[PDB]
Amino acid sequence: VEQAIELALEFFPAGMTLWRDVMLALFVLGAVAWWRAMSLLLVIFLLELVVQLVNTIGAKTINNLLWRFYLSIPGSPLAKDFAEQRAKQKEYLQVRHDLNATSSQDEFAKWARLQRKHDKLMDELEKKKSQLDAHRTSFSRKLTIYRWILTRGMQWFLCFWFSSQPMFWLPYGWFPYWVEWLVSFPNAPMGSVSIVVWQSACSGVLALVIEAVMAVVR
Amino acid sequence: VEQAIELALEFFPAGMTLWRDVMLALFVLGAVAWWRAMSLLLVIFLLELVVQLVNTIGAKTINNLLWRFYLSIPGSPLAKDFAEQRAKQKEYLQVRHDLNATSSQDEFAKWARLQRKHDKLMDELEKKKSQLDAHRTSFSRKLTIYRWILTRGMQWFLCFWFSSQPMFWLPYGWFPYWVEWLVSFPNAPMGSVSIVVWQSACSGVLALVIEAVMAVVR
Amino acid sequence: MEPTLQSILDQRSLRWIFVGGKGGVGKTTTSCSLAIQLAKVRRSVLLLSTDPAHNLSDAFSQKFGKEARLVEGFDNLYAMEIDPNGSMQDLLGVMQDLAYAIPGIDEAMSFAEVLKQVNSLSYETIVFDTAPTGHTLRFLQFPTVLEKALAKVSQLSGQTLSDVMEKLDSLRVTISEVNAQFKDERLTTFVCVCIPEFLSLYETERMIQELANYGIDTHCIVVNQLLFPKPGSDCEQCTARRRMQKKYLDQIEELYDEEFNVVKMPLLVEEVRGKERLEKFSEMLIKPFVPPE
Amino acid sequence: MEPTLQSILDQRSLRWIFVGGKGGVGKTTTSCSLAIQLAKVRRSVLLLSTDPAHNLSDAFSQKFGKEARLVEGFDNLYAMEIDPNGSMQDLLGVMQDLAYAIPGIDEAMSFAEVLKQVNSLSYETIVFDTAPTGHTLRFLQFPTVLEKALAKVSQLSGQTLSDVMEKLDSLRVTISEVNAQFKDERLTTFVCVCIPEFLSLYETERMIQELANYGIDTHCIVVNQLLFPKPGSDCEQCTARRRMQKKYLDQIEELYDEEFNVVKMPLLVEEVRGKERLEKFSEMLIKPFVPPE
Ligand SMILES: [Zn+2]
Repeated sequence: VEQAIELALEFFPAGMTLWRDVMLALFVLGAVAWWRAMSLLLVIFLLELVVQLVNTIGAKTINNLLWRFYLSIPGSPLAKDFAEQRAKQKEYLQVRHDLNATSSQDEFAKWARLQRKHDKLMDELEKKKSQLDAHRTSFSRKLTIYRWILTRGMQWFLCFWFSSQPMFWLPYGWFPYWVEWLVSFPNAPMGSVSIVVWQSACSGVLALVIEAVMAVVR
Repeated sequence: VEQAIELALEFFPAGMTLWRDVMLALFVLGAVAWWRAMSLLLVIFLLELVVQLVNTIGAKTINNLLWRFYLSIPGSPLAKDFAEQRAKQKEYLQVRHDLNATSSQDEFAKWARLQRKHDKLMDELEKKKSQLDAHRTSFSRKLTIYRWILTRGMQWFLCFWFSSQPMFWLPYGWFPYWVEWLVSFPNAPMGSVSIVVWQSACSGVLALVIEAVMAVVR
Repeated sequence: MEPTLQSILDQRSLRWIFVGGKGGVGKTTTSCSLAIQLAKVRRSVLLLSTDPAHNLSDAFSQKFGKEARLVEGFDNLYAMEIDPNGSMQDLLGVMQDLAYAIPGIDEAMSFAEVLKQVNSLSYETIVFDTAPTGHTLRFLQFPTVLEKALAKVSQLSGQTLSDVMEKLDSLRVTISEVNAQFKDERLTTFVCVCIPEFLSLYETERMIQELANYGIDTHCIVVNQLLFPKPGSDCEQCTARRRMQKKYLDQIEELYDEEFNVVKMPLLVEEVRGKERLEKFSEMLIKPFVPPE
Repeated sequence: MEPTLQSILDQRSLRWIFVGGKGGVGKTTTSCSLAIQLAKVRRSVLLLSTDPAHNLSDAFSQKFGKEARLVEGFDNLYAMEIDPNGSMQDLLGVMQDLAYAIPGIDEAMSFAEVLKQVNSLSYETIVFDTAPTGHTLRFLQFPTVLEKALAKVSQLSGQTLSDVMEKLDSLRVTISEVNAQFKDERLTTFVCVCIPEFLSLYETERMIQELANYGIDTHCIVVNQLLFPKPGSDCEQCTARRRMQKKYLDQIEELYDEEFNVVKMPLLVEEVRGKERLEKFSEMLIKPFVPPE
């Protein structure tokens, strides 16, 4: 299943660059074709920032935004118990200071009463850790797909609807028939373009601007 | 990935039988066609017992056969250390009896010498459990695929080779053109049959005989 | 509270009594004193020991073995100091590999068949004595160990295996009823002993909160060797020893005076043996000796 | 073997000495006796205590605090009984949540900065005394605790965090060099104490095999309060007490006579305080008193 322990035991026996350059040239002609010539280009424009956040994803740091999202609502039950958790933790550390400050000789009864309260609260401590960390990782697993539906639903709807409706027309005679084949499959009229290269390879358009930001901070 | 915890959180919001009967009828006509009429039918005959053992699989009990497979070879290093393991275990339980039989009062020095030998051997005990159980589960993971290659290589080779070469000819005029379509795809000449239904649905032929054995023992 | 054991006599619906602690305290003297003063108001009382120190022979100068009997001077004293290793003699190759799979098997089954022989008769009450505690308290774990072991034996199976399967099922249901009889608290009680120094008090409190984490209470705690001064005569080392003994004594007074009982028992000059001497030693568990202090 | 501590005097390349055990033994008397007899042949010796019993004040009737100094009657006696809770006073909200993430943080960092102040000076040798053992031996775990804590703090990050990151790195490298100085065995030694009864011997053997599981040997073991009979005068309780004391004494003779040393130290009538009285008590660790036995 891993294809790595199988590779750990396999030791016991004994075009794409020029492809990205032509996608660069078609992106140049697609960017030139807008100035001399609408709404679907802005739809691709928002999907570019969606793929950007997919790149500059903090899969935890999105939930770090969700933390202040739920550090916000005062009617939240869980942040209420989070505050009650820290309050019990404060009383916890207080008695622990009074414990380690005490002596095991002459307050042995007070010794035991402190010890009993110590392991009294010590058990209820991680009960909340079991509760809230379960809620937090389940809430994250919900909203990961909750965002993923809004991402890939627009990643496939654009190809479902507004496919026969031509987005724009290729200049007559520039591309051989076999290249034009791509257009024939999504139902768009021959001589017009579909909406694919804007889905996948348009992510490269901002990708160099991503490395531009890599030069900005660093 | 599991599609089960996702189903555990999905609770938070709000023809084939008649297909097997027609494969039974084509298996009846395939069994009748041999008496009045070769080698490939015996190839399917062995693949039927292979799929049978796939059904009556003990995925551990195959390795239970592998146990006496490696309880057989005297030149095996591991079964040698297995015997040395049981020998150390016997000396282990021997000193443990002498330990629990002793008293903690008047042989306290002998008490400690026994205790020291006790935890002496107790650590080397599970070192062999880490060694041999690792070897055993890795050997099982090798031979599962080692059998699986001999199974599915014959499950796809039959369709690779001896495809254009017709195995047998359908009676002229019994089946509509659209049914005959199946033959056209594997390269077999029109009017002859390919080798598919013998691969998958022939498993049903012996499956009723499997339930015949279900009436034999029970 | 009341400095005696009168409450154990007063219930009469009690059946099982557990008494323990650690070594160096002479628990056997406490056990025999409990049994003899219990026999004044009882019908059928059985003592049971499992400590490898064959001490009841020292208690009565009479050899005992693997069968109960009545000893002289009494009509109700029955006991049999047994060994767990006899069951290992019953094991004397696959069952020993099973003992490798789980480090403890045979002791629980031996204790099980012992308790079946216990419930064979119609005895009124029984009493106990045990080894150091980490080796004791596993008996509350024997039901789970038994279950895991039976499951595993069946795992290997996947001579007759069904016979040992049914035998382990009988041991399972029997140990479940006995541990279920444990938490009843109307027939199962527990007393612990200790002595005036630090570590004895330390592991005593550890035991108490241990049984607190299993839901079994107690109300009676005995101490030992509490030296009280002789009038007129004095040893100068004994004076300071009494002083330190009072120091821990009052600390236990600061703990347990609310809902437990304290039994004062002084050391005598001799290891008290013989029947009548043990009677006089046992008398103090009802009438507490008190000097002016 | 040799019934003294002459081998600790003879090496001189020793730097660190650990001495411990359990309560009820008077380890402070043993510690001060070790330090004073050490100072006869040494240059710069420092005592360090962390037990919440502020006992060195009782040892010398002079108040001490959070700074070393020389006490009267000596040119080399330096000590400072410190508290770990002062570092918690240094903590007095996120760092306390970090203390929730790992139950022990501040004690290791306090012990760390203490040892930095220790290696600030140019002292010849140091000595120690500790609390009960389960609270002691965590210092061999402080390097790992420190590493895990620093990793976790960085995990949350994913006021300046880099300052506490570099501070914890300095604590990391310092504690790694000190624990690395521990296993050198040419400057780090260990002696344990005990007394003639059961449980003291019990946890003593547990400690020895504990240090055996870390690869640090020992060769010297001291006992205490070994009562020897006075000629002519006798207490009858003291006779049997001597008998039982011999019983365990000979059992320790059956263990450690091969490669360890036994120090006989009798109890005196008073808690030995004052400088000159402590000198006489310390003298016996070289010249062993022996009656005809
Ligand atoms: Zn005396």
